[PDB]
Amino acid sequence: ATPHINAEMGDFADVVLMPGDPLRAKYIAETFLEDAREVNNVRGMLGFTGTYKGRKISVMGHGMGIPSCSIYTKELITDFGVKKIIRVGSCGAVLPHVKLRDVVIGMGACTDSKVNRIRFKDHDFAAIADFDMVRNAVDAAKALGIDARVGNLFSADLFYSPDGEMFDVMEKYGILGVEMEAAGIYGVAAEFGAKALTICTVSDHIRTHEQTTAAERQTTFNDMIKIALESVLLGDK
Amino acid sequence: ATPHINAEMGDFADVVLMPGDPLRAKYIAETFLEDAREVNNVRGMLGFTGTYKGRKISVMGHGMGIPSCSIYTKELITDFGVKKIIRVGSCGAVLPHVKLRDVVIGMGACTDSKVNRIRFKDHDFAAIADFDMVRNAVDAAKALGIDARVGNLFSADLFYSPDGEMFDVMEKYGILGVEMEAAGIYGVAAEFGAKALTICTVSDHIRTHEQTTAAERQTTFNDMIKIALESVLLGDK
Amino acid sequence: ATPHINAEMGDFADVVLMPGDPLRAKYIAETFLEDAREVNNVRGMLGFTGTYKGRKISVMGHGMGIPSCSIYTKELITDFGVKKIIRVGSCGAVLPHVKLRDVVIGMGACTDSKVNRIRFKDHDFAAIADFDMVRNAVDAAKALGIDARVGNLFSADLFYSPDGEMFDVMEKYGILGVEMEAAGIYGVAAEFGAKALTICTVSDHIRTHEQTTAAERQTTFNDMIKIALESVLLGDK
Amino acid sequence: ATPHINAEMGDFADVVLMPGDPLRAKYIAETFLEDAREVNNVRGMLGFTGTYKGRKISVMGHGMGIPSCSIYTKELITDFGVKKIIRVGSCGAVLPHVKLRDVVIGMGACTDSKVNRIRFKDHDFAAIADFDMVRNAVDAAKALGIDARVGNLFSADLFYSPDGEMFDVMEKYGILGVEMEAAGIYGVAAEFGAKALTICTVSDHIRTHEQTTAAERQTTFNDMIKIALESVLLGDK
Amino acid sequence: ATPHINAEMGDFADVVLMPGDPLRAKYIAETFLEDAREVNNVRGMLGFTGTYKGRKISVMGHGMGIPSCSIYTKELITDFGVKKIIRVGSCGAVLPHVKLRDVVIGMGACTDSKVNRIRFKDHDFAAIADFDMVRNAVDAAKALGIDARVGNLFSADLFYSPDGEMFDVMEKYGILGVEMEAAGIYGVAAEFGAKALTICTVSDHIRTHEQTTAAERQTTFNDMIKIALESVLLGDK
Amino acid sequence: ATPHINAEMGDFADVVLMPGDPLRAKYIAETFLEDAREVNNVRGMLGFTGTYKGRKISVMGHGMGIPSCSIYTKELITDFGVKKIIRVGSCGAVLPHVKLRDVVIGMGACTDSKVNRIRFKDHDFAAIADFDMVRNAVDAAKALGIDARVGNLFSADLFYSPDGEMFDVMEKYGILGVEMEAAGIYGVAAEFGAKALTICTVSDHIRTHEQTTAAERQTTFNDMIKIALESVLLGDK
Repeated sequence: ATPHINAEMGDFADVVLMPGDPLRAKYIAETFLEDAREVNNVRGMLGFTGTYKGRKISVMGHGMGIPSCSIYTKELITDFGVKKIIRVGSCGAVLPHVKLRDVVIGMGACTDSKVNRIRFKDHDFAAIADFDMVRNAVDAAKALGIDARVGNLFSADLFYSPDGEMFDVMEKYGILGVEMEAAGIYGVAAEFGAKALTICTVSDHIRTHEQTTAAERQTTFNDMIKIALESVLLGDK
Repeated sequence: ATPHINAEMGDFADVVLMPGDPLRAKYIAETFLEDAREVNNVRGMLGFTGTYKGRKISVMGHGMGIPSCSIYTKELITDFGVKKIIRVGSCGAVLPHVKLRDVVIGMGACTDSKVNRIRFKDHDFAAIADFDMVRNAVDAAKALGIDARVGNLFSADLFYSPDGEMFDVMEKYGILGVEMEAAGIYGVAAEFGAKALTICTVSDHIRTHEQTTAAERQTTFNDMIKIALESVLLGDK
Repeated sequence: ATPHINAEMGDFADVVLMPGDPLRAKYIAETFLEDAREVNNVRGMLGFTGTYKGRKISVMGHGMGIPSCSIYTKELITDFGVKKIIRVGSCGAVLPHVKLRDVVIGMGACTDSKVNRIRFKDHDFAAIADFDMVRNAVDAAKALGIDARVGNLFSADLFYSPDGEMFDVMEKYGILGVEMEAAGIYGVAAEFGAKALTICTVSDHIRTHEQTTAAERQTTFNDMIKIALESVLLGDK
Repeated sequence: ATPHINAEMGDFADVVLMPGDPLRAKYIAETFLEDAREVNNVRGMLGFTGTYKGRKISVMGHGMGIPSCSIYTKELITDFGVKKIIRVGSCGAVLPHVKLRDVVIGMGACTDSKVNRIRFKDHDFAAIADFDMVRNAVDAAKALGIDARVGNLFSADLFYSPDGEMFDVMEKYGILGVEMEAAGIYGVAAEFGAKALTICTVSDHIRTHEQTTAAERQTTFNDMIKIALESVLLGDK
Repeated sequence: ATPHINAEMGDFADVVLMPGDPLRAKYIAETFLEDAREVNNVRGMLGFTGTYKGRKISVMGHGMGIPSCSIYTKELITDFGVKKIIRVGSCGAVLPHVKLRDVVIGMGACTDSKVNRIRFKDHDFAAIADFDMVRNAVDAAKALGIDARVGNLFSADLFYSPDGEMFDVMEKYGILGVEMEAAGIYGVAAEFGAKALTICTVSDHIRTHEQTTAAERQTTFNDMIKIALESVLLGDK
Repeated sequence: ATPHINAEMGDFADVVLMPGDPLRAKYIAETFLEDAREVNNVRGMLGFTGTYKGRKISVMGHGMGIPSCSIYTKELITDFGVKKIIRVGSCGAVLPHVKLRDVVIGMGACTDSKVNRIRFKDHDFAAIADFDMVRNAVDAAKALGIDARVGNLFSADLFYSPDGEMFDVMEKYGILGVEMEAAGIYGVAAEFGAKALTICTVSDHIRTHEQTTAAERQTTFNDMIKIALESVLLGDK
């Protein structure tokens, strides 16, 4: 048991899906996992473990922002023997072509956070996902007939940024989705010799103001979940 | 209502106490507040509104990390018109003369975060609480006969920092407690013309490696909570 | 004796008022103190020691800029046993509500200097004043029936700044007054274990170009001196 | 003709392989291409255009360091209609497992340069490559019976770095190869809306001091070239 | 006039020698200048104007630190028509082969201040002096039988730096002397279109804490002054 | 020998002229040096050694950009014991009163590179040339009836910079010419205890938008070269 997780070695599978919203974890467990059981409730950060098509899988919320997900991802990796973290979160789009509910896969994640520079002697650490995991998710998407762009995400610390001119910079460099965790998790994985990946469903458009409801983000982003779950299986061959 | 808070204007009092742990908020509502109604539960971040000694106050979690509490505190202000925000959390101690269970008041807050440098053209912004609230707290604590050191906290991004040397740096410059939210909440209060205060309870000592027993653990938070509430009544007079 | 102060331990009281102008210090010694004697004249930085209402007290110029005042405060603290340092000077205003002639107490000091990032491993150090001293001054002014604002100041390295766009930032985050020492003194205070406080007099508005007349800056400068000395008395009791 | 390339639109294929050494571009052009004709000789930066199994392809040196390849890539992209750029250079290894002559594909590119922070308002831009291009190499390799790790590269501004300690940090975060261009080329790629990729052959080992000769780096890094030319074919289908 | 200099156009010559210590300016005026009249005494910053071998010349202290001397230099160029500024002070030594009493001329000036970064959009501004003035002082020293070292000075914001390792750095890259103003002054010169030079005399060795006896103090100080005044003469030709 | 230079100690003179263009090195050798022989050819970076008026002298390309020339100059020093290095290149003007075909000499070089911040614990290192070397050049120029400007250059990483307002900052702070190497070569000379100098001919005026026709563009390169060489002859004395 860790300072933030009240579970024991074995309570989690070697692969863990993580949305920022614990209630979405609860959802993924109830509708996509089999015989799922709650293995954590500390700080209301629900974590579940069940099976998907026979394979043992875990899904746990990681909270919002880099600092939050960094705490959970490390504890899992170092104290629960977790090898693969798959973040199934929500993001905002700045590109005109990116439509609502679109699924983006971030092989790389930019950030305005300072965590990685602290790790990397104030240099540019290119926070990237495990390649095999990216290809797994693209392959899984192809089989499910679900469109999915691969590229850069943006992991911001400020959901309410005082710098609106930054959104124009992101769009110019092709940032697919703006979130708050990707780069944080990728840095953690690199630091502790684990493997990670982020898959996001566009929940809101930054330019047009199109938005999904808080309830919709919680229980209606199915494409994201099954792409992720199916990619887990592909990565077992 | 926002994507992170499912409530409407009037649902929150003009003063909000915020732990990082939502379950702590729930505890407070039941223990200290009277006639509490749950005003939010999105993402499991429980928020309640009741009355303390006839005074309308709200308690609600803000999650772990600057990015996390920045969202909630910002929205509570702009979207729910909240005047004062009193964070009630736990902190680590680096100073030998800083004992366990001690109550620290952060008139200022240091941080390795980059959020304020973003706001402030990459200069040194002094994340500071509202003096009046600081004074309101000091006095309320004195009325309850509870020692309360006032000084600098440290809001870290990485609860698991790669830089062990930094704790020594913190101690050198007299940091009272180490946490993950203060510098951010204050940064938001500054940006949106609100008032914020952070009170903490030394839950563990980094040097001695002490930790809080569940019994004397929730007996101390009671004092911190009481101080936070009583301080409000003072600033009301 | 130090390379910058020709005096020996005992020559200075344990509290020292510091104006930027040595000539000002001479004025303070001769009109607010009794039996005041000169204790330093090196480089022209006049230092004096006398009594105020029976209380041993020193006053000495600290020169212009963070680098300057840092040299003096450091020496005062390590070589002359000083415990409290009260800087008193003028400042500019950017906030519309902050009026000329107003007295501002910097409980926190922002800055575009790099001295503290040098101290604090390139992270954010909230350069704060001693709480007790801040409160002492607040009460002292209240006695003399003078309203006083408590908040952030800005310590600028360049009196003639090329970055005019920076003042809008200062305003956006409630910087009460602009001067050139506060953050430097607080940083030194923290580094060597002493207590400091800066009280300023809004002598002009940086935008409206409005200034206070000669008779005015002198009148409220005297008020500032009375607040400074009276506050030292509260701290004693 | 551009300020660095004495050629006209059409002289370059829509895809260009680029080594740092022009002589290796000459080698490539002479041993892997048909009907290869020199299309650029300016500054001795040789460029060629021929065919590989029907596919029209050009090869050209980009020079050493980010600033150099930044020029050539930018010019080729914005004045010659190049869509894909495949760097095929050398690199040093910090990981014990990564041995001399190993082939590494850089899906990401770390850097200690400042060019990307300049592009990205001083934030962390994850300098990544085009996924399809990455997958094209990985798949081409498997069919050529050539092992190839996919991960991060490190684009250094100083081949002779005064901070040897940094190598340890690179190794900690799994940096596969150490070179001088990738992060830069990716920045040019993203900025001007083009697709790029870097493949390197470990020419020297940083810890064991194993190394290749100039002649070997110039004419014996073949796996690299084969994997590249094949990937281009894969991406056309 | 200005808030820092009580004078009008014509009071100062177009060339202004500047020590940091006002008393040193008073000494210079008395022992080197004919018919000297005090032109400024604000904040004790004694400034004088007289002649030297027929040449009209002013002398005036600049105070300690970049922020301080930045005010006086700025005002001298824009408000008093000054065209050349020669700072003459003392520096510490970090190189073993650099001796006490030795004269150092800074063609360049390093620093740990941010003033120049603020000016040059956070890039590296090479704080240099006027070549001719550098040459003048060199030639002037030759005619006086003094060998003068020409190179980089370092301008520290903290006379009492907590970064002891930085000296090893300065020594590594050939810093001749260590003072607190040169960089600042050159920046102003470049900002307001004037010419400036710093001449120092190694007063002590930062390594061994060896200080030049009070004897050769003014002995070499006089030398430094002769060199400067005579250089001005070489310039007029 | 080195991976970049196929030569042995003695092959190079103790002074090396360096153009960016290897084709220029070949040109210089063939037209100014006698008994010239090719000493390098790795990566096409041509190098030659011969005699100018009996004096043994080398010339060799250094490629484009700081990271490029940094490799060659360092190796010339440590591996081939080179005492002096004179970069000869072209530059763009931002100052109106600086005309085309002018000879500018950087006694200092600014830069938006991060190399020197790395070397210099993230502070400002004044990238300066060797004074006597600068003087030799100035004097040799006067002998050729050429007037030469001594001042700051700007070494840029991005020949195609995303920042247009930067040229106005260069003009505001007096930059004479804009090139891409000086600051780098000056950092290396500082690090390894050698002497360097950059002499530049204005080939482009960014303001008036003129360019050099081949007819003029070479007669100006001959003058710059004639200067550098004669400069060496003076350097010997």
